[PDB]
Amino acid sequence: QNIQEACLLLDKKQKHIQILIKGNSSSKSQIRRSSVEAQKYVQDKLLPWPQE
Amino acid sequence: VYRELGSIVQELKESGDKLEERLTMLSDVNLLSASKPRSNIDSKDLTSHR
Repeated sequence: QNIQEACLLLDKKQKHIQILIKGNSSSKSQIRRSSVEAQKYVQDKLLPWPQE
Repeated sequence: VYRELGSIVQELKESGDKLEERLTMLSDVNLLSASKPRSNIDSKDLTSHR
């Protein structure tokens, strides 16, 4: 019975590893977007003010 | 940074617009001391007409 419960625990941990791998790939993609958003805000909104 | 720069431009612009309105007022020919008297009597000058 302990051997069966340990197999179910192994499967739950395996599902969580898959969720974490997918989450870290998404987070890496989101950091890249946030870098481009900050640069674009500086170019479109801040840099024009000295001429006015 | 954007919000503070916007306040400074708004204040400079309001001061600029109010200056241009005052300069246009102060340039009215009716306020100028050097207005040579008109040779013709103004139609509003009822006493000179009478």
